[PDB]
Amino acid sequence: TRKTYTLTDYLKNTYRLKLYSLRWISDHEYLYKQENNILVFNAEYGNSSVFLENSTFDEFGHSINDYSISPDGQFILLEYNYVKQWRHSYTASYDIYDLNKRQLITEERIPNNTQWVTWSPVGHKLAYVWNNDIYVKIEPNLPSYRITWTGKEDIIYNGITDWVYEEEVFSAYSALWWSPNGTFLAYAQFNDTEVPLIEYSFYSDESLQYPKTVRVPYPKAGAVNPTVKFFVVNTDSLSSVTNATSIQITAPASMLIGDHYLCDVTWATQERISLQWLRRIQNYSVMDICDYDESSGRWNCLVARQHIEMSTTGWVGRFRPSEPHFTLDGNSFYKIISNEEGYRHICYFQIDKKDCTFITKGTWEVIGIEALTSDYLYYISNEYKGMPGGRNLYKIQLSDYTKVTCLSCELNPERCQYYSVSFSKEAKYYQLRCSGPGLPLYTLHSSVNDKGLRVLEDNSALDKMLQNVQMPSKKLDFIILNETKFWYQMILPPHFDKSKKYPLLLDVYAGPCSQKADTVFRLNWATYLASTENIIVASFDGRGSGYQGDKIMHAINRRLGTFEVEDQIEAARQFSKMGFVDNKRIAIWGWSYGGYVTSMVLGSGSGVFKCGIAVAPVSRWEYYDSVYTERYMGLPTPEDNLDHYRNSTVMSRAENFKQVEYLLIHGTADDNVHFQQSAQISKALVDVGVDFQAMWYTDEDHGIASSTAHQHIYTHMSHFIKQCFSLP
Amino acid sequence: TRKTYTLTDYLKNTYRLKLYSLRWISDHEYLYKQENNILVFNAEYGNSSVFLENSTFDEFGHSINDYSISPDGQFILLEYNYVKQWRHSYTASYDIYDLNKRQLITEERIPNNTQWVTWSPVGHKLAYVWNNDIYVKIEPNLPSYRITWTGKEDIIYNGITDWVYEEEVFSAYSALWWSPNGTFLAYAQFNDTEVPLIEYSFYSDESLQYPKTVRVPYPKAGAVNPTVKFFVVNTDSLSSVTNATSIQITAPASMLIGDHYLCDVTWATQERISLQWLRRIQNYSVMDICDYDESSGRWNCLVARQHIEMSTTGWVGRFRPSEPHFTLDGNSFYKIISNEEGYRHICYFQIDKKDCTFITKGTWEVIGIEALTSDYLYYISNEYKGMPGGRNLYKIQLSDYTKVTCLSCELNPERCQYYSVSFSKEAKYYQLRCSGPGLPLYTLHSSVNDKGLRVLEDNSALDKMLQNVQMPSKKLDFIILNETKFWYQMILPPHFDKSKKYPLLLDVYAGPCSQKADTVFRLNWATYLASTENIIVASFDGRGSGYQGDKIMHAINRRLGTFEVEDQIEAARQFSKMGFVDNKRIAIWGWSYGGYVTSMVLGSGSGVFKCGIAVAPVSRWEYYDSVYTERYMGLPTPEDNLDHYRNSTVMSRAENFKQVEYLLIHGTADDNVHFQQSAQISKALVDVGVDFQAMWYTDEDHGIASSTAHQHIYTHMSHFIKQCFSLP
Ligand SMILES: CN(C)C(=O)[C@@H]([C@H]1CC[C@H](c2cccc3ncnn32)CC1)[C@H](N)C(=O)N1CC[C@H](F)C1
Ligand SMILES: CN(C)C(=O)[C@@H]([C@H]1CC[C@H](c2cccc3ncnn32)CC1)[C@H](N)C(=O)N1CC[C@H](F)C1
Ligand SMILES: *[C@@H]1O[C@H](CO)[C@@H](O[C@@H]2O[C@H](CO)[C@@H](O)[C@H](O)[C@H]2NC(C)=O)[C@H](O)[C@H]1NC(C)=O
Ligand SMILES: *[C@@H]1O[C@H](CO)[C@@H](O[C@@H]2O[C@H](CO)[C@@H](O)[C@H](O)[C@H]2NC(C)=O)[C@H](O)[C@H]1NC(C)=O
Ligand SMILES: *[C@@H]1O[C@H](CO)[C@@H](O[C@@H]2O[C@H](CO)[C@@H](O)[C@H](O)[C@H]2NC(C)=O)[C@H](O)[C@H]1NC(C)=O
Ligand SMILES: *[C@@H]1O[C@H](CO)[C@@H](O[C@@H]2O[C@H](CO)[C@@H](O)[C@H](O)[C@H]2NC(C)=O)[C@H](O)[C@H]1NC(C)=O
Ligand SMILES: *[C@@H]1O[C@H](CO)[C@@H](O[C@@H]2O[C@H](CO)[C@@H](O)[C@H](O)[C@H]2NC(C)=O)[C@H](O)[C@H]1NC(C)=O
Ligand SMILES: *[C@@H]1O[C@H](CO)[C@@H](O[C@H]2O[C@H](CO)[C@@H](O)[C@H](O)[C@H]2NC(C)=O)[C@H](O)[C@H]1NC(C)=O
Ligand SMILES: *[C@@H]1O[C@H](CO)[C@@H](O[C@H]2O[C@H](CO)[C@@H](O)[C@H](O)[C@H]2NC(C)=O)[C@H](O)[C@H]1NC(C)=O
Ligand SMILES: *[C@H]1O[C@H](CO)[C@@H](O[C@@H]2O[C@H](CO)[C@@H](O)[C@H](O)[C@H]2NC(C)=O)[C@H](O)[C@H]1NC(C)=O
Ligand SMILES: *[C@H]1O[C@H](CO)[C@@H](O[C@@H]2O[C@H](CO)[C@@H](O)[C@H](O)[C@H]2NC(C)=O)[C@H](O)[C@H]1NC(C)=O
Ligand SMILES: *[C@@H]1O[C@H](CO)[C@@H](O)[C@H](O)[C@H]1NC(C)=O
Ligand SMILES: *[C@@H]1O[C@H](CO)[C@@H](O)[C@H](O)[C@H]1NC(C)=O
Ligand SMILES: *[C@@H]1O[C@H](CO)[C@@H](O)[C@H](O)[C@H]1NC(C)=O
Ligand SMILES: *[C@@H]1O[C@H](CO)[C@@H](O)[C@H](O)[C@H]1NC(C)=O
Ligand SMILES: *[C@@H]1O[C@H](CO)[C@@H](O)[C@H](O)[C@H]1NC(C)=O
Ligand SMILES: *[C@@H]1O[C@H](CO)[C@@H](O)[C@H](O)[C@H]1NC(C)=O
Ligand code: NA
Repeated sequence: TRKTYTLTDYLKNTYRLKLYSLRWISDHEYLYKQENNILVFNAEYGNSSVFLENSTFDEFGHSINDYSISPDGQFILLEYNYVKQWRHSYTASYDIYDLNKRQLITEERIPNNTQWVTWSPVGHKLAYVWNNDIYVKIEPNLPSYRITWTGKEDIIYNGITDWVYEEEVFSAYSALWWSPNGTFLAYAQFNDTEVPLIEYSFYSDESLQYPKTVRVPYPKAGAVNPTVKFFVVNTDSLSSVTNATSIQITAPASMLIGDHYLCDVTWATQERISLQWLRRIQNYSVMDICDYDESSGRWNCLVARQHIEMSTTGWVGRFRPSEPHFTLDGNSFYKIISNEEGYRHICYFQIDKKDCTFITKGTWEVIGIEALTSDYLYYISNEYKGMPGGRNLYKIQLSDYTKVTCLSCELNPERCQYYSVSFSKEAKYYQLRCSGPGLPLYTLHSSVNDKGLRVLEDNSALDKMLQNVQMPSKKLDFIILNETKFWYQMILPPHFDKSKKYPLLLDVYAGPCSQKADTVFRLNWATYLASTENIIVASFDGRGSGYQGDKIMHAINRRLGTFEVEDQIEAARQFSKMGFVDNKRIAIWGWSYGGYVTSMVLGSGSGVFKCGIAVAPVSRWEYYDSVYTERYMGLPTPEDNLDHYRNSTVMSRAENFKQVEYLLIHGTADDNVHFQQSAQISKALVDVGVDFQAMWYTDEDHGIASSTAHQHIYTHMSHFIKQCFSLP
Repeated sequence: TRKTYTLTDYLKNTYRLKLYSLRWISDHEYLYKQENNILVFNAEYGNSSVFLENSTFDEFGHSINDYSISPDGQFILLEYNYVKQWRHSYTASYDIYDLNKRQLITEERIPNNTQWVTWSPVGHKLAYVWNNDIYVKIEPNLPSYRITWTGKEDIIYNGITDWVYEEEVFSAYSALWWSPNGTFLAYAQFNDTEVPLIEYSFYSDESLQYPKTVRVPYPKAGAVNPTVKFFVVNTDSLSSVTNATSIQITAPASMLIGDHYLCDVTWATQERISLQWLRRIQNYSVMDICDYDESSGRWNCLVARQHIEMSTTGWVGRFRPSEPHFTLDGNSFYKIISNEEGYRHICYFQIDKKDCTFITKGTWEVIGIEALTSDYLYYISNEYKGMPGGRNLYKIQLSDYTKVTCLSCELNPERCQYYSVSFSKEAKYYQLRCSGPGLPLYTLHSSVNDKGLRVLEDNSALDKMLQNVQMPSKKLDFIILNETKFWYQMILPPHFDKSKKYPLLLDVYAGPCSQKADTVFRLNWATYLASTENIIVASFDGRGSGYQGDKIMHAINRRLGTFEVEDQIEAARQFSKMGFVDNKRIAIWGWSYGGYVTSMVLGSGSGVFKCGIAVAPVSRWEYYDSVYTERYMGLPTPEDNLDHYRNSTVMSRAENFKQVEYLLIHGTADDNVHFQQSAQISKALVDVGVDFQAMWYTDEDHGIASSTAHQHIYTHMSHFIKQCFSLP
């Protein structure tokens, strides 16, 4: 009898998914790491050579965390002493290796504790942030030019984001943008002077006698936000003037009237930069397009080139206003915008005309624009077979919009329905990344004729191994409610028999624009639960979910904690009605927004669920950050949406928890969803006399991803579920 | 057939013990609160009169927390707006009611947020502390004199103790000492300027958007300690035009050489005061005896009247050097000190003589000196029947030490073997409080011929109720380990049948000088476990325990976490050999020091225990405070006792928890044994891959005593124990 996929298999990663991560260095070559040495491949023929022998730095004295070759291939940036900070930020030491003369640079070295470093887009200039100020090096071995002098720990951030801009606005730590050929360096400056601090203890190693108090400028809903300023400096003048002037580009008067955010920066040409602002009440965005005035050294943004977006049935964009993709001459651009029917499609704009032209349409959505050439625009969408959970690459002829070719749909329709892509520098070649429903498949293609060049990685090794395992199957389908279809997926135990009653675990997330029913292949906790414990693990995308139009996505606008919670309960009822579910054993679990929904469901009094597990849950929206929360909830004030803020807390449903088995889990150093959120849930339960299970994870954050903690939480949750389902 | 003592009975206090808390106001009368009314009783005949009507303050407008009548009976201090701080500290608002003119005082009232207040010992002067400074009021309606002006929150403490002196040294917030007739007011001043701060989050009500960070000057082992100065001020010569002058009494030179503490202050006469200082290495104490010099208005402490105490086998005193008990003329005093055999007995000192004479002796110990007259010294000891866990009142004839009379031993030997006493002002009368093995019994007696005047409270009402309940019994016995007897107690289930095998729960504390095997009657969690769940709850006093001599108590000197832990395993090992114990179901639990020992035991790899519960445990001695920790462990430096500090942590034994079920509980706002201690335990268990159960209690301190948390924890622990013992 074949063995099953066990918890240890999952926690020990015995069945490794292979991938093929390459880095395009030009329009025909990419770097690939093999046997620890860096190889360089010729896309056209597939041949290669050793770019950097794995022995080059065997005596460097440190373990290199990552590397980075300058655009002109003359230098390599070595990163070490990596110290993670938030989701994207981290600190590290850096050294530069001169590839030509094959030597390490020992003078004018990048400072220790550098917060961020980036090569210019061309050549080998370097811009970095250290002690919250920006510095530029024209040559790797020469002295740096100081660009800002205002940097101040936890107060003024130049070139880097503060906590909330990192996590919610830019999804990146850097706040600097080189112009195309590297002449100009644009950057933002954040001022968190009056932003309140979240404070929590960090215990560290046992040797630390007194716990440390971590203090981070973090604006909770309705609190004082950081303010921001934008500047551009001409780096080509640095070696000619003692102190190059950073020219500020101010936000439009429509933004200065109140609190606002800088939500996008995209260079259009060597002398044209576009930037976008968003009002704190995120239903109005303004994009400015600014040209360099070579006679005044200033930047001017013609109001005739200003573009505005306004919210209709909800907020603006999926998670932020959409980014612009400029044609080469910088005189027009494309943005994904929801059309009159509520579906997000590509709209083509002339920089000085306010009305754009939709070039795609249909009851489906464009996921992203991937590349743009003089003749074609390439994008990913879920048009194929009307499956919102599928993803394919398409190419549209710019001179004839009726000519749309799907590049990935038919390659291997049964094995591949979820694609991501990576084009070479000028889109001459592209690597396709198939992630499901079958095993991941990586292929390389020629753009000139859209012909497959060769398979890069097919996971044949893993496929061989999995043949000796009773793997679970995955079903993706929909149910119709109120004449609209909602998708769901089920991870089904091996040899699934529909005449039997299986216990069911509802795996939920359900945040705004979320998607938990898709065609991606995953090896995770649910795999073990289905394969070894014979538990059906399901997920449902109800109101509030994404990629299916505004009608569904905006249903929870200003109403978090309502429909997305109820649809999850209704989903469970619908699943039991399918007849292969044991009504006495229906559980529910989620992490993050999933923890919030799980708790709301467990405290709803529905009686449908026997037990549930919430990991790092939000419990009351006033505890979460301003940018994310206010986008969907507005402000927590009586003149706006306070009533719903107070009506959507987990705490107010404490008494109903007497009807279920609850397990609450949270990392104590969670900088994102503060441990505070679960501390208030537990106290509310204690106050009404409800018994429950709990687990805190010392010094773990929102990912509870350290090796030991990861294994410990899934082991702990496994016992809770098996116990709840009376499983040996 | 009748009901058992249930968990709800314990949690809802269904069965309550009646008390008789009286307040002696002279040598002939005492105050007693009845029907919310304050009555005055004549000890001789038992007749009384109403002293204060319960309705007198029906329109006071504030809920009165407590009251304090001035010594002369003329005034009553009304305490309200009570806000708890640490174990003894709290702030409150006060009002003074004139009992002669039956009127509330409205002029010059005590400020709000007063930290401590106290009447002079005679008459009606007042001394209080506010904003860390001392104030004196000669009359309740007159303006107060400012005594100190250096008071500074968390830095300078005048008249009140800082965290460590409150908890570990004086067991009181107050640091003011009135002379016998109220003329002088002595006080200590603490300086915490360089004491590190423990920091932890306080979440508060749900409405608080950002958690608050509590910061408390708290010296952990080896850290910088607060410094102290001592002053005496004449309150009969205060001026409303000039600032009060405080006379300092510097510590002796042998103390000023290094870090030290003030550990006792005791007035001997109207013009003689004694002080005792202890070196930071708590093995050397120096008592000074100072006289007021009318000529220079200074206080002189003759070196000839200096008394030194040194420790050979361990530290000095049980928890601190013993207090002196001066005769009427203040020329000699009595103090409990360990004799040459290591047994604590009463020693008679001459103020200008180095050697003291022991007046009691034997293989037992004097627990405390209770009253002194020219003819007799009254004290409590565990001499009767050689039972270290029993307590009786004795009097010894000062003119003939061979004449010792037990005053409580034979009153009711079956019901009463544990007494406490309260003497009237000049020891003319005494109230005996019997607390076990039977129901509490309170009686009044006259000293002249030791007549038993009357029964004040006999709990006959509770006795009648308990007759309808299947109550457990208590067996107190001993086992012999290496020629030494060690005592234990077992709470046995109703109808105990020695032919059956019962599961056993070892209830442990085991800290230095602890005693968990005694004759006290208690209604607690163990009562329910034995009565309703038929679980035997045992406690054992092994090496390190108190009241049995230094040989036993000092066995763990400089070695906490060794013998006291080993002896608990040995006792369980023995209990498990008895015919009535189920060796497959032996558990262990403890709180505080008890949590540390339980964790050390569960991590010992002994295999004797199936499961255990640790509530707010200490996990590594460097996390606990200096005064308590260094007393038993010395300093955590390589030259002193660092290796043992490092070998005695719970964390180093994590791997051994693989074969036991462990439940770890801790309040997040524990200012005493910081949540840090458990946070480090949980991390070590996660690091070795050991699963366990946990529960944190939001905003609860070391007592986890709020009504809801109390009920929640015992409910959660009860489910854990039953589950471990397979009890329905
Ligand atoms: C799902 N996920 C990772 C998130 O929602 C987090 C981010 C992710 C990037 C988004 C985001 C921001 C800007 C561009 C962009 N393009 C795609 N996403 N995206 C903005 C939301 C969120 N901050 C969070 O941690 N919680 C935690 C509890 C509450 F549920 C929200
Ligand atoms: C039992 N108990 C309440 C204590 O031991 C606490 C105090 C009580 C007064 C004592 C004390 C001090 C001065 C005189 C005196 N006379 C009698 N006791 N006593 C000194 C010890 C201790 N600070 C503590 O909380 N922990 C917590 C974990 C570690 F176990 C010690
Ligand atoms: C991949 O192989 C090709 C062809 O073999 C290599 O092309 C070289 O190109 C240079 C520049 O035009 C010529 O001077 C050489 O003669 C070519 N070499 C050969 C063998 O034909 C190319 O360098 C290889 N690329 C890698 C990364 O190995
Ligand atoms: C960051 O913002 C703060 C405002 O919150 C600025 O601080 C003010 O600066 C002015 C001018 O120096 C002072 O008069 C105010 O008293 C300051 N207010 C506060 C609250 O500090 C600060 O200058 C800004 N810093 C930068 C670099 O822009
Ligand atoms: C480079 O120019 C900037 C911009 O003026 C200088 O920054 C100013 O410095 C002065 C004095 O230190 C401050 O009063 C101003 O508020 C600063 N303005 C800004 C925008 O920071 C900076 O000091 C100059 N650096 C050098 C070396 O001269
Ligand atoms: C990058 O683009 C910049 C901006 O267009 C170029 O700089 C200009 O170059 C022209 C000469 O063709 C000068 O007359 C202008 O004064 C320059 N403008 C500025 C702001 O410096 C620059 O030459 C380009 N760099 C490269 C390597 O092509
Ligand atoms: C409390 O005791 C003090 C000190 O013995 C008494 O004050 C002394 O009284 C005598 C006699 O009147 C004077 O000669 C001294 O000068 C006083 N000494 C001081 C320091 O004041 C005081 O009278 C007593 N108070 C009561 C109520 O008995
Ligand atoms: C207890 O009883 C005595 C009477 O035996 C009370 O009376 C004594 O004190 C009274 C006021 O203090 C006087 O009015 C009596 O004359 C006096 N009698 C004697 C014989 O001394 C006494 O007050 C009572 N005490 C209480 C608290 O009620
Ligand atoms: C309280 O103690 C501090 C020291 O812990 C006293 O200040 C001293 O220490 C300072 C360093 O913190 C030195 O810089 C000072 O010179 C030294 N003396 C003074 C007067 O500050 C402080 O005075 C003490 N306060 C009181 C009221 O005694
Ligand atoms: C301490 O605070 C209390 C409450 O503020 C003060 O008591 C009175 O409070 C009322 C309102 O509740 C005010 O109108 C009065 O002015 C306050 N004083 C009096 C005498 O009524 C109290 O005054 C404060 N303590 C002191 C010493 O002033
Ligand atoms: C009081 O206890 C201390 C600490 O144990 C003793 O001081 C020294 O302790 C070290 C161990 O840390 C020993 O090696 C020394 O022999 C001790 N003496 C000295 C002078 O350092 C101290 O001796 C004890 N005092 C008494 C009277 O027993
Ligand atoms: C590169 O280093 C690896 C060690 O990670 C070694 O196994 C391999 O043989 C080296 N590459 C070559 C081509 O030898
Ligand atoms: C970084 O710090 C290390 C350790 O202090 C030091 O030896 C090294 O020279 C530093 N590097 C730079 C570039 O300053
Ligand atoms: C802008 O947002 C506010 C608050 O959400 C709303 O009242 C207003 O109607 C919105 N305007 C538009 C054009 O959507
Ligand atoms: C005082 O109040 C209590 C209840 O608070 C009441 O029962 C009692 O009768 C009152 N005292 C008197 C003397 O009536
Ligand atoms: C008393 O001392 C304080 C603080 O030193 C001072 O401010 C005040 O003026 C003094 N009053 C007199 C009468 O000296
Ligand atoms: C005596 O018993 C103790 C425990 O009570 C043990 O540690 C010791 O080794 C035994 N022998 C001696 C000589 O103390
Ligand atoms: Na009697």
